Amino acid sequence: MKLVIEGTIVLKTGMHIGGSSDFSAIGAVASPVVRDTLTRLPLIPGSSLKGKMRYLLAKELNNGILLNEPNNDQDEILRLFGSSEKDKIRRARLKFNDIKLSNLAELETFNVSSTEVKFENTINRKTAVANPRQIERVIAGSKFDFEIFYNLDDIKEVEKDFENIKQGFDLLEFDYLGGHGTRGSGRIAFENLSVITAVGNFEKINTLNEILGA
Amino acid sequence: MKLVIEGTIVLKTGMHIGGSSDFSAIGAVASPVVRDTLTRLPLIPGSSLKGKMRYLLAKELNNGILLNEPNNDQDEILRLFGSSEKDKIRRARLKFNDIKLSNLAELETFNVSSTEVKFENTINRKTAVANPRQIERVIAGSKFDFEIFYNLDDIKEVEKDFENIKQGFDLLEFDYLGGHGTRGSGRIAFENLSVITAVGNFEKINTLNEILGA
Amino acid sequence: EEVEVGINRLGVLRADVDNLGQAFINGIPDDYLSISRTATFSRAMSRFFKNYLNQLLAEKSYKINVIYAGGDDLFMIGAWQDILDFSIVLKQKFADFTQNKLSISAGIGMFREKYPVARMASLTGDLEDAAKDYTKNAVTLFDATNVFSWDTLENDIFVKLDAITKNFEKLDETGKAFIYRLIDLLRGVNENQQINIARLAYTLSRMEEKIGKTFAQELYNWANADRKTLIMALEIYILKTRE
Amino acid sequence: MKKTYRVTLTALGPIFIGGGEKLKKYEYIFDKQKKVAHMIDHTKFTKYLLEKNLLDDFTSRVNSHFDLYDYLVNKKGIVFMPLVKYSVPVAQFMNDLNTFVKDAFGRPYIPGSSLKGALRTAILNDLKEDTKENEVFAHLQVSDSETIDLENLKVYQKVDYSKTAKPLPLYRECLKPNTEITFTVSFDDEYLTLKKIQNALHKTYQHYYIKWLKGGKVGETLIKGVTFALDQPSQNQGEIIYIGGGAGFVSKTLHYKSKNRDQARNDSFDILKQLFRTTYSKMRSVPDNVPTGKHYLEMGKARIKLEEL
Amino acid sequence: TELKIGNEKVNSTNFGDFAEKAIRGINHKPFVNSKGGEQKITTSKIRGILELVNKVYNRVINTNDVELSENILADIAYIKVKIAYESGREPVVKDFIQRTAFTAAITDVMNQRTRESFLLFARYVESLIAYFKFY
Amino acid sequence: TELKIGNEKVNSTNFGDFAEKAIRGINHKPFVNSKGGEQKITTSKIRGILELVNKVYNRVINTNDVELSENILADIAYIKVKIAYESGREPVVKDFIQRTAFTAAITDVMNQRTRESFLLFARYVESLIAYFKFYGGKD
RNA sequence: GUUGAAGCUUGGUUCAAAGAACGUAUCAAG
RNA sequence: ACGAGAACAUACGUUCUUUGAACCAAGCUUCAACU
Repeated sequence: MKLVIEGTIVLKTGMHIGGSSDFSAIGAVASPVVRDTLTRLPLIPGSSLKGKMRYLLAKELNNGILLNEPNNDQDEILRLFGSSEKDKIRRARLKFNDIKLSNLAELETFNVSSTEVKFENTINRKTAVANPRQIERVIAGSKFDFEIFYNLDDIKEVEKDFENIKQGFDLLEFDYLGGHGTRGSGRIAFENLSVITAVGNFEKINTLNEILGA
Repeated sequence: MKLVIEGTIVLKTGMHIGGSSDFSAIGAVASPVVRDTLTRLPLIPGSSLKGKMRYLLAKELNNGILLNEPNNDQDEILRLFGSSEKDKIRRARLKFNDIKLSNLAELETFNVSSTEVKFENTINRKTAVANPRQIERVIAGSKFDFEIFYNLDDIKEVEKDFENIKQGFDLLEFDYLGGHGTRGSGRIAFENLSVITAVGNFEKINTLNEILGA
Repeated sequence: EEVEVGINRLGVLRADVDNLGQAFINGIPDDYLSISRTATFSRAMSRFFKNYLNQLLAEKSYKINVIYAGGDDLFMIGAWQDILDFSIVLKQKFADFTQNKLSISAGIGMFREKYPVARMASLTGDLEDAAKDYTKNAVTLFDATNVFSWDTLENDIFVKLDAITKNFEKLDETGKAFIYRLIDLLRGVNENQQINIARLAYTLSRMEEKIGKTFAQELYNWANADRKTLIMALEIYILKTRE
Repeated sequence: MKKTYRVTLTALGPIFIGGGEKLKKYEYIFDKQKKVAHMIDHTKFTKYLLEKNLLDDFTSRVNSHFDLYDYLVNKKGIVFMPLVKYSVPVAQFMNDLNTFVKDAFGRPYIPGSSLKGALRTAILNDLKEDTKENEVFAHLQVSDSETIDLENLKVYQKVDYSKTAKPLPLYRECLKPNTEITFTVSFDDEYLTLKKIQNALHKTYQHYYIKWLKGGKVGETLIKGVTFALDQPSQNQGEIIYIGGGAGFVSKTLHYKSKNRDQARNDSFDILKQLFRTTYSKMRSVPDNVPTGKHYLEMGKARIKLEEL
Repeated sequence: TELKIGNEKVNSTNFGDFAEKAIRGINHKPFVNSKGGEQKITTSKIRGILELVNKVYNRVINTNDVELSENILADIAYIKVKIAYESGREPVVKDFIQRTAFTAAITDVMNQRTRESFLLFARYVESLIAYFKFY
Repeated sequence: TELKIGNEKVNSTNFGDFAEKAIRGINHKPFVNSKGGEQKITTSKIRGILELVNKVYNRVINTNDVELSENILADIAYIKVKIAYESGREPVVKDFIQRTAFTAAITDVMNQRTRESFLLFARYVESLIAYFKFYGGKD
């Protein structure tokens, strides 16, 4: 069948991400947040989520280090995320989506915006000559509803595939997501993770759901 | 006797599709979306949609795997999309059409252009060094009004053909449509599907229009 | 199917000898004439063609089938990788047979393997007829837009194919998307010029750490100087590096 | 191996982190002389103003600049104060306040980049070739703070003690001392440890004491603020930190390494000399006092609590 | 796209050129001091003017509505009272506010009550910063 | 398609060689700073100018009409004032603009107000990027 | 003794190098 | 009573696969015109 992974991503701080494609004032924030181009909601691209959980999984699935190539790494990690090696192209079983913001309803109950501006500078360590810049980032407490499709084609490896997509989510829990993460931005968390068959009903849907919501 | 499958496709993420791969500016966006050269509307070909419909149905009308040539796969797919064997040749009962953007004015009420450029990069594992790519994709929420010709010849298999094309559509609902899909683009959902005769009213269009408009 | 190296394409060849009609309008003059001498020329040319070409295609084991033979009729069909480099040694053998007096107009085209041979022969006879009037010594390569003289072919392309083959096979991460992009910007400079030469300079700069600090300079100066003889050079490199 | 730490800052002296918002006399501040400062709304205040015809105090700022703080409000007949977001107390000995960095909910926090830049000051303390391409600080995965309550905010004014404690007219709202705010830092042990950051913090405070506060105390200095304690030798290994609240020129630039009367000479003349001024040994200090004598707390100073997990 | 400020129109084509000729007028008859002498506006005052605009601009830019928020018009009035305070403080910012029709533009932004009018005002003000820093 | 900028008229036949000559005049006669030494314009600011042009060049491509809309000319005037502002802060980029005339070129774009003129300007600016990276410029 | 005294500003870096992707097989050849 | 009459260059086919807009940057430096 096909498995649809559904949860939500709350933000604990920050999440500056991306870069537009739009003019900036003298003024004000250059490098703003990457937004929806239609409804002007912030989004984390599924590419950015894919890149960080792929990097964190491929890092952890070796020992905690990696210096290889994206098409030259583990069989499970290519089984999830795909490859383009000239002999074996493993078709990517996972399929992300762009994740636009969800709780604009309750963030307007506080009469706060969707995003803040971060005044943050550089001090020259020789001369103490400052240099300011403004960074736009998303208000902490924002909830993003994300949806991941998983191609149910095998039976022997799905429990293996859902033990390390859960472990990938748990590794990215303890890390940032996009932008100035080592300076304290982009810390996320995951909750209400649920797996649901798209059409029909896979029989081993229960053991996937408790390996997911653990 | 010769029908028109009229509906629409909405875009919920992304969708970069098509594209002359010659050379951009230094400049600017690499791999643009192909547009109609006359009206400057970005469009999906019939070829992209037909290939994606035929790929997914041949995963489901197997069931599961597909390690096959496009010709020697099935009977209910060759009946629809055509084959080109030497003697077991079947004329394609479908005819795909080029599908140009229709709700440009509704985007103009939101005062945005019909496409955006998405800044993406790539982090080398050796050096933590970026590699920025600018990819032009259409915006989400653009509607692609479409019409697919179904040239009816046999009556005993119309119902089977339309119900498997319905499951082809709702199977494509859970997958991307062209381009950087696994990086979170191209997710589509089909609406207001209907079938309408060429001249007059044929017969049993209500059973087809209820199995299609499910 | 024996040539599992390059593009699976079949080449044919059409040719004739330059200035042959004037050679028989006034064969030998009065003052240095015996009767018997001018016949030896024509029998040497004819026996050269039949016996020498049969022996030449025998000694280097060419995948070439032969139809005609003569100074007005020559039609051979074969693998393109075997009749393209047979044309240069054909030029050399007829050059030093004539002692550099009578030369060759030739026409070579590239065809699908399943193709009507009458259509091939007509199209390549017309291809040579494009190279025939250009008479002068010349060969055209697969189209009327690519007509080169023999020295231009040999010298210019077969060192600007030898340099490309020598350099790009040393590199594991340039061949051949860079060559395709370089071809795409090179074949389109014919209509708009400073745009493509500037993008060419920029992209030769940005590969100068991979293709070579020397090699990008020859690519730039060759694209400035003789770029029709490099677009064909990269084209036949692409064709012989297929699969 | 990505060792994670619950770094807590106990406020050993008031701390400003700023955020880039300045407030003048009329700007929002209800500094009633009950030792209190109330900052008010931006939208609701102005909305109430033009709903009661804002042109009155638009032009009565023109009538009453400079001094108009609450005398406008308390004698225009509307003394109403739900407009305050929150109130802080004040330390004098009236105006020009700049506020603390807040979240969107108006609840302050120490941003992670501030602590990271403070640590970067207190790590690469060697000769300044450690720079933008330093590979050590690609691994310090510091986080933004726990969002501290509004109750620890109280506004302190800028005062400098060069020869006497001279009160500057700048005010800034700061964390009251002995407020503890936690963080979450992580780093790879292949590049830096607990011991490296521990000893580097200790000897930065050692240099900042023994070359500027020792020389600033053997120059003309009393115990007059009785309380401005020297306080290294009990916590000299206790590795005190200075984060950026007007803590001084020396707390930012690194060049008190190696020696004193070359580097103090070149900065305390020349780097001041490109600004405006001409003065000798030494560079001159930045305290902040509080009340019944004063206490003279050194500004922008905290102590690290490196605890694991 | 109009900004009929006090006497004429500057649209979204020559806002930079209007700032250019306004500043060009300033630095050819610079303000004679009230104590006698010449001075220029310093960079910090004019930068504070720009930041004072751009605090509002950051809130305005990401809301697609052509109607400005009722909260935003209040902040435009706060721009007016802030430049009133600084303008009443010093004479150099007083005639810098006078000459470039700053108050006239900000009143016309109250009058139009459209996002694009504010955006073109911010365009104008950052062009004032641009051509002031160019000289 | 003419754009007489400061000394010559640059059609779509003689601009890339003009940009080549202008940069070749720069990196053999460089800017002497007001401090004592030699200053070359950094890659980051000239690229910043480049995508400053490009973020409206991406909108001019998908148009069919020659007279550009008021949105496009608004972004062009904004590019001109940003060129002035970044030019004002550091003098190195200031006489980079004054030496290879963007400002005369961009105001000729503001005069002709046609699609093909802005395309010619865009090809001129990117060719300045190209021959800046090529001759002298570190890669 | 009293009173805001204001000045310095993303400097400063780095960049699609991506890698595969033009290509089959149907009438001819035998 | 046209080297002519017929006779669709047609059928098959995903511009697609792999790629974090990243990295380094304490809203901060100075004390002062001011009996």
